[PDB]
This record gives sequence, structure tokens and C-alpha cells, in this order.
Amino acid sequence: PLWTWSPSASVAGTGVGVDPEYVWDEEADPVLAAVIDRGEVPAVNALLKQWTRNDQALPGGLPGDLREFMEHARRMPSWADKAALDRGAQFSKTKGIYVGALYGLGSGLMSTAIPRESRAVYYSKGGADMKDRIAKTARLGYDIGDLDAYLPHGSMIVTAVKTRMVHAAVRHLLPQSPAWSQTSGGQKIPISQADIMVTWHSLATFVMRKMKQWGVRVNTADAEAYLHVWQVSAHMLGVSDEYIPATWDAANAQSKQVLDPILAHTPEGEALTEVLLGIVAELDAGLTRPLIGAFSRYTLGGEVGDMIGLAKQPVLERLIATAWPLLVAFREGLIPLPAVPAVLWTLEEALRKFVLLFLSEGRRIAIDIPD
Ligand code: HEM
Repeated sequence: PLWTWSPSASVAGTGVGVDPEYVWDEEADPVLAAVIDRGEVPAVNALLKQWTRNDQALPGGLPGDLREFMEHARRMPSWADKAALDRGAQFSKTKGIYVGALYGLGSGLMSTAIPRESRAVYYSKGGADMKDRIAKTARLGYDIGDLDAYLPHGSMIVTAVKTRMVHAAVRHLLPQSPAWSQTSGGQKIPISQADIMVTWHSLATFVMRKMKQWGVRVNTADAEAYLHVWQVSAHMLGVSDEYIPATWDAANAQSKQVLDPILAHTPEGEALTEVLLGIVAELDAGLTRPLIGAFSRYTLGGEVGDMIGLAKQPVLERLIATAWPLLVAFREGLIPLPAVPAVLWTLEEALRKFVLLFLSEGRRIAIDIPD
């Protein structure tokens, strides 16, 4: 379901296509199911913990099927462009407060309105703790934008391959949780490529849309660079090129059809929201529940905020909406200091500390195959 078009708008650009709802990860899935079934997860995790850098040889002692899978998965696509990648990274850094806010509060809360992500995350067993699991898209979205992401001394190739490996492992594990099977609707196997592309629109497409709507200065070169970083990242995550949009016009159209209609409240999503709100409110950021609620509602809009169960705070939301664009125009250098209500500056400081504490200098545990 979800997806109804051909891939002529895609990175691969071809006329034909298989429905991404019924494609998973043909190279990773059986390699990980074997690694899990031979009881090699503890050992593979101790070995992979040593592999932290894009240019590093794989550690010896890996099982042969896994080594082969990994040396192939760490390859950059031939269409990756170094100059665009460096530019997309610079852009992400220069707009760091906006992109960090939008990933951590916008995309991270929107995830709790995406039923399959919420159920998979909620029921997933043996992986990261709940505290880390809930942050996982935002912190990966964040690290995607790093200056070094795809350079030899960076780590995003590492992060993407291990992430791809984790998704493969979950395809073999989640179906054995009766709780996930019973609530899955008709889906036999979790995390379709279609599902991955839903999350992608909740990240890349959403963030670009909101930055342009708020008046962040996004010239055409930067916008395409940011897209490219995201296209290379979808590929490195294991999304086939036939599903990755080629241009912003394609990404925007695909998001209206693939993301918008699947947003929905679930009990599992409700539970995830409370965890995320509690962790964010517990950071030493000054980001209280009222401020998170109002800003997340302004960002996501009222229909998504209602599904999520963020309560409408009409005064605070109106103050934000009337004045946040002035603050943005001021930080972008376009207007003199604006007379805005003082609480906007409070909000802005709370957001900056949030990016700092939750993402920038945040917790980065090693990405482990689940048990
Ligand atoms: C561009 C899309 C996505 C990104 C960037 C992403 C990122 C990540 C990362 C970084 C992890 C590792 C955290 C960890 O387990 O240590 C992970 C694990 C996982 N992801 Fe995703 N993911 C995406 C899509 C999906 C989708 C669509 C689903 C489900 C429908 C999903 C479900 C999970 C699950 C269940 C785990 C294991 C959670 C655990 O640790 O217990 N992800 N993801």
C-alpha cells in the first residue's frame, strides 16, 4: 500500500519497479538470520565494536558470509559527488540549531505517529534501551549532517552499514514476538523499503519543508546538496535506488502520498511519546513540557499534534507562530533586532541546549546487533 507510482522520478530512474512494500533487504536479511541462528551475535558485537571509522579495515574473525556482505555494503554508490556532500554537510552545520530542533522534536515526535515504526520500536527486544531507541532517527539524522560523515576519517558509512545490519536482524526477530505479530495488520515481515522511505520523508523532506517555510536561507545549491547527502544516506542504509527520489519535486510529491496518509495514533506510539517527552524534559536544557508541546505542535501542525496527543496551548502557540519567523530572519542576518516577546529568546536558548545535549555532544552508544 502507501506507494502508487513508477520510479521514473527516482535515482535509478527506470520505467518499471517492484512495489517497495514487498521488498526488504535481499543481501542483508539471510546473512543476519544465519549470524543470529548460529549464536554468533555476542562475538560479532565485540568485533564490530572495534570498527568505528569509514576507512578502517574490517576486524578479523568476522564470519565469512558477514564479511562479504559488509565489504560490499560499505561501498559508496558511483553517483555520490564529493563536492555536493561537503556542501550538504556545511549547510547542515550552519543551520544546526534548526535541523537539530527539527530532527529531535519534529521527526522524533512524528515517528510516534507512524504506526509501524512505533510498534517495531515498542516491541523490539534485545536491542538498545528504550531511552536510546526513541532517539534513534533523530540522532542518526543528526550524524548524517556531520562535516565528516562520508570522509575517510568520518563514520557515517560505518553507522549506516551497522544500522542496515540491525534492520536485517529485526526482520528475523520481530516476527517471533507474538505481541508484534498480532498487531502487525497483514505485514509478514517488518521494515519494508516502503517503510524506510516513510521515515526518510519524516526526516529529509520534512526538515527541508519546515526550514523553507520558516524563512531559513536555503539557496538552491544548498538545497540540492542537502538532498544529495540524504540520497547517498538512503542508498547506504540499503534502500534501492529505484525508491530514492531524484529531485525535491519528486521527494515532495512522494511524501504527500506515502507519509501524510499513514500518520495515526497507536497505544504503542502513545507510550513512546511519553518516554521521549520525559527524557527531553529531564535534560538540563530548560525545555519544559509546555515549551516542547507548543513548539512541536507549531512544527508538526495541529492534525499531527492531535494524533500524538500533544494538547493545544493556544496562547503559547500563537506567540510562537507570530514571532518565530522574526527570530529566524534575525539569526539569518536579514532584519535588525526584532521586538519579539521575551519567551521566544527563552525558547531559542532551550532549543540550542537541546541540540547540544541530545545530539551534538549527546549519547552515542555503539550500534549493536540485537539479542
Ligand atoms: C531512514 C530510516 C531509518 C533510520 C535512519 C533508522 C535508524 C536506526 C538506527 C540508527 C538504529 C540503531 C539503534 C539501535 O538499535 O542501536 C535502528 C534500529 C532499529 N530500527 Fe530503524 N531506522 C530507520 C527506519 C526504520 C523503520 C521504518 C523501522 C520500523 C518500521 C525501524 C525500526 C527499527 C528497530 C526495531 C530497530 C531496533 C531497535 C532496538 O534497538 O531495539 N527503523 N534504526
